[PDB]
Amino acid sequence: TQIPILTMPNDDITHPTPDLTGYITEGQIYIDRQLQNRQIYPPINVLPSLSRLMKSAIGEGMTRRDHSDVSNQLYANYAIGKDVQAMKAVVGEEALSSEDLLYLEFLDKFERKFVAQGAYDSRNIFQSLDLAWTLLRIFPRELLHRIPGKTLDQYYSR
Amino acid sequence: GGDFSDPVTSATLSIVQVFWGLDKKLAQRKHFPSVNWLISYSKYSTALESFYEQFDPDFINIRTKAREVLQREDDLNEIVQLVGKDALAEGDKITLETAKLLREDYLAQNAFTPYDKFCPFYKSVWMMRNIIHFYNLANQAVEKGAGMDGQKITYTLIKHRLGDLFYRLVSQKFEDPAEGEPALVAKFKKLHEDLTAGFRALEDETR
Amino acid sequence: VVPTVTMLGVMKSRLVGATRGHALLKKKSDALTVQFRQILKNIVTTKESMGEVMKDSSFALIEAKYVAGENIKHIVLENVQNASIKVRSRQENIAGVKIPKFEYFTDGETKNDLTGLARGGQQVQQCRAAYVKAIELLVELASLQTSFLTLDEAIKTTNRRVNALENVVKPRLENTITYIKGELDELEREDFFRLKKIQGYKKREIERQLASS
Repeated sequence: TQIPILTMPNDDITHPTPDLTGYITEGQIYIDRQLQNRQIYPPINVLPSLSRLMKSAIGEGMTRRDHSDVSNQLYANYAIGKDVQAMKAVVGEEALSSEDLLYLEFLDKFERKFVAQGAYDSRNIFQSLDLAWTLLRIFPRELLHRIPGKTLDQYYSR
Repeated sequence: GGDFSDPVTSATLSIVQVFWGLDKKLAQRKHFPSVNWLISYSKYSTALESFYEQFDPDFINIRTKAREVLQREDDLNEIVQLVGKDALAEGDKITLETAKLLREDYLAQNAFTPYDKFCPFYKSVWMMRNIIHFYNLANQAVEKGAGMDGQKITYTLIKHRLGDLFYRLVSQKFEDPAEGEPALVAKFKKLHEDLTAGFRALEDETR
Repeated sequence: VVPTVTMLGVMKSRLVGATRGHALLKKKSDALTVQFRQILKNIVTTKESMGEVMKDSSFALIEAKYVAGENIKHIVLENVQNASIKVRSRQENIAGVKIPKFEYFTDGETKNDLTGLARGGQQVQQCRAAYVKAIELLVELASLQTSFLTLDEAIKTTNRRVNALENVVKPRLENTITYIKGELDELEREDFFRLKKIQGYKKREIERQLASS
């Protein structure tokens, strides 16, 4: 299994080496400059990043059952939180509904408690998913639309 | 491809003195001369100062006035391309006026007609003096009209009460020079006097 | 603009920023349009108050006329006990729009009363009761007008950005890409190819001269 670290000059993907290696490989885990500026030690831009075959790792025998559900829910909720922050930058934040504030606080917690792992805080995937559920359980059980049934009942009760 | 960065064009413009650049957009709009007045230039305007002075002292100044009007029209078009036709100052509206006239009645030439095949110089001088006189009269009305509403906002009223002279201004280009030089110069002078009298009376009537 | 790698990067950044700003402005315009639709629905709903309270005021006026005949009118205008009309204004903010708020006598502060007519109680309960409905209608109308103006401005800006600015920038980016790659890259290969040809010619000439010896 290869995790080749490649430097993209000029902070763009149009450079011949990254654009060339994009086809050969099946993923991209970008390090974002702004996150480094925001002093989040792992600055991995999770929302831009993706694995073209992340579905194989998720499963029942390997890892845990709720892996895909929590991954998709985290993705969607992060996007929503970013959109809500952008809106609050221009709508004055007074007109935001309750769900908007929920997504804002979730975005803040995800940036300052989940992504910002310490340089030596080794985390097993089980406790990592436990942290993911800790962040997720803020929303009402009915609000997590992307989560399938029989999983919320299993884990949303904490 | 029309780009003026070609090695031939760059080398030519590095040494050529006068330069009649053309724009494809005007050719598309069937303008015909297609001379882009915003990019073209002529370094020889300095030398011909003596010729202009012995010809007509007015031309050297109305030329600058027309160039300023063209630059202002370009800036106004750039602004209105995003802001919108409303909220324009009536002075700016008067600037876009007679700028449209200069575009479509002075610089434009058919070049395939008995009237626009040839154009004597002083005929163009009278055309420029008439256009600049219209501009100056309109801005004089804008300056003082017995009230701000009666001074500048009256351009719409002018468009009707002065419509005949405006039409004659835009149609003065249609006369062929072959019809006799004194005839055309007399027609131009009569048009200028009629427009001057009419607009001066209107600015002196009810205001 | 002059074509260069730095210029290409700047143009790409400007296009990205323009797209982001256009999305933000579209979101703001959608929110303002939703608020304007809500205000219009509220105004339509409160329009019926201007009929109901008017009918009640008319009934009270008929009762007062049947009671005391012709009203005093003139000096005091009669017909009421409340409604010492004086209006106060406030400015609320919704989605960045300074929506005004209206209060007045019999519909807020600055209200006073004294004595009244025979049916003056009934007149106040019907004719002066329409004051609250009128104040609400006026506030709704002012909010609708302000929201309409703000939505028009935002929509004009968004449409200009979508049509003019982005479609101005993208051809510029394409022209800059073509000028660099289509010319400079092609020339570099041609220059090096001609150099390699010169080297090959020199080698061939040297070999031929050696063979001729």
